[PDB]
Amino acid sequence: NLCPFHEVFNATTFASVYAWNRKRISNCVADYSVIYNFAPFSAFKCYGVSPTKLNDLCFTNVYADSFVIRGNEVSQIAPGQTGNIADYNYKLPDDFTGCVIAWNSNKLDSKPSGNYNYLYRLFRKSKLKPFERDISTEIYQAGNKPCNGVAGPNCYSPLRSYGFRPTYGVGHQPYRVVVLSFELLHAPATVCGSNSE
Amino acid sequence: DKLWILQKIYEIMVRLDEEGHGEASLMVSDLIYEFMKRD
Ligand code: NA
Repeated sequence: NLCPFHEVFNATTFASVYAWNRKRISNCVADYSVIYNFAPFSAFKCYGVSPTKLNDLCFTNVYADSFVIRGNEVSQIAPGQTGNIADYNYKLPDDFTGCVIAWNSNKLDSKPSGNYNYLYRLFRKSKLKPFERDISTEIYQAGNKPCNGVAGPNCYSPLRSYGFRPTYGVGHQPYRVVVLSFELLHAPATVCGSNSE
Repeated sequence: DKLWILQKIYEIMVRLDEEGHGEASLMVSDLIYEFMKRD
């Protein structure tokens, strides 16, 4: 009945960005304020619509993608961006019309000897397409010699852990990110802003 | 050429991490991305 945003934003742990999570939201009413005030946000940019305007609108589906990246990487979660995250982990299309929301999660995700559970992809043969999710573990081949599934010279594992610690500078602290996408098919719009109809 | 220096960078990123220099490791991570994206 009421859209379960709390459970997206307030989940105990989040996904790694390379293995980003997607939650489908359907058949419910949405006050998009329970969100606007969930936490103090470091980012809240909508592209097509705006929050207040959202409380009037109905969609077929909303998708909430969520993950953890570094503070300095948050700016990659925007249309037309390039970089390690946009290229190889999570890519927005240029014609994106939803919202990108980020906040500091240093208290939740940092650990004294470092949190090695959150990962990112460092090595890829090419850029992701919008909304692609690559969860492969192929050893990457850097040189002219084939790796034959063996880690070594010019043959590297593709993923790294972030190793978040509370004492890092804020740019290297973990941020939780929620990307809302608003889908309008030719179909009954089952996800409605709280001041519609 | 390109590859020897890539290997060394990778190794220092790894070595930085195991000696408690996580943040520095992360910054070398960024250099790898930059260097491999390139020419
Ligand atoms: Na940034």
